[PDB]
Amino acid sequence: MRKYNGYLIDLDGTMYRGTERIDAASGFIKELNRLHIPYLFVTNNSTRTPEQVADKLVSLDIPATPEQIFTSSMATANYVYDLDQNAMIYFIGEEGLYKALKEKGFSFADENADVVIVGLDREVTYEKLAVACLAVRNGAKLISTNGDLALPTERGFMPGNGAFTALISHSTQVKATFVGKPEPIIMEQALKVLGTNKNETIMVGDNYDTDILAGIRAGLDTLLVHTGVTTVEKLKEYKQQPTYSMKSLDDWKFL
Amino acid sequence: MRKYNGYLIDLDGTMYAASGFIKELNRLHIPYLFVTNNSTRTPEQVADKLVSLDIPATPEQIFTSSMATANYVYDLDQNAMIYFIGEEGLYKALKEKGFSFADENADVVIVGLDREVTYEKLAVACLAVRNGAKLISTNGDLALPTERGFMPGNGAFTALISHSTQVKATFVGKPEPIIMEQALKVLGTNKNETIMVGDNYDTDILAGIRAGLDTLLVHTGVTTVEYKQQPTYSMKSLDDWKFL
Repeated sequence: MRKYNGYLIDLDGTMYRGTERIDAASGFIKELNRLHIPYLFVTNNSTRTPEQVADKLVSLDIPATPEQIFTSSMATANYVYDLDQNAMIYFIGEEGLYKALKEKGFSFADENADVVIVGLDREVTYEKLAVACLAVRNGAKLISTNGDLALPTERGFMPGNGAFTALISHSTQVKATFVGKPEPIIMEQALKVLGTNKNETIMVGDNYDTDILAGIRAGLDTLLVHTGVTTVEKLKEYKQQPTYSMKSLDDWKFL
Repeated sequence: MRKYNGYLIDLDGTMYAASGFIKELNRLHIPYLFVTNNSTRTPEQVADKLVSLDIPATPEQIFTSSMATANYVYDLDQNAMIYFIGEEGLYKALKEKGFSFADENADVVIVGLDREVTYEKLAVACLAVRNGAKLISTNGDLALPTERGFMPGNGAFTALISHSTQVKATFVGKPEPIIMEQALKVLGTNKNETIMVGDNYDTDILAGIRAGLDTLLVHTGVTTVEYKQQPTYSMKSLDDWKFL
């Protein structure tokens, strides 16, 4: 008789920035656990495995198993698998994306691939990018895990997944299908794993333009936390708003 | 009293009737200069390839996007510390022009084709641009026709950097007038008596149009018989040119 019986919890934005937010997240998640409400954590990150992320969350007293971590790379592998499990895959990416594809038992190919998946590869080369262009020109579907153009690091803003997709898309004149937030495909793929009904599931996060917009577009109700007067006013001027805006996870009642 | 007393000539699918046309330019004593968006080869290498095809060319008759880019950057700042992505042709053009090189702290980032480019080389470019470096690209060609098919060209890599940093590049090569204005100076003829000859509307013809030069499109390369402004002349073969 709860309105919401499944929760999709964003891992990105500024959700866990600082001790107060970490503690609020710990409390919130522990309560979902006590109430036996199913949840999944959702992220665009492609530099950490589900095991690594779960291990980090548990270290922060936030209950999570690797099976509760759902990445855009997993979403992309799963989305492609359900459309064609016999597609030959060429991908650009790192271990998280390779693991996600391994899990689906794909065959892999280079210039004659059926599907080209572009993820972040911090060891990409001209040849890796060329093979993607040649396979697209041979008719492969072009799929991108994420659309980020730059990535914040300790050195500064480094090239992101989206910048490599743009290279391939410009060179081949073929548009990519993007999976990760703020696109909705990652959220439908998360709902598959969570198992709850769209109208009984809520996405919780604290970034609108990248993260919560994905839930809105996917048809899910959304809770945007860490809001303030100016941000609530700003969203009122946009086409779409979160279902609920609050200051803190501590304010949420389990409706 | 010829209408055209100087010729700018493409190599990106126009020279490789070409031998006959060039020879006639020599027999008629008419000055010419080959203008190429190639950023990887030296003029000696390009001239040798022409000579091997029985097309009269000296290295001094080759004007590449690397040469033009080095000249352009020298005009911006003779003492610029340069980070570049590229191969032999671009490196040699920049070194001959007297530049020193740098990485993240560079004053100017130049993007030329590098068929062994890596993430790190791209990242250094983005970091320097975000530090305030001017972003310059040798040429905007998005693909590169090869035996394997259409490989990514320099414009595709420039787009990557421009998208990541949110900074628009200044492009030197065709269809930009920068390479053309320099070529016109190297050739030493008046713009009113100079014609640009090429195969690709989107590079050669538009470069001529934007530079204020008459143009001859010969349908031996990219653009077929089948745009908002026509070339001054269009023909199937250089054999049809009447040396106006």
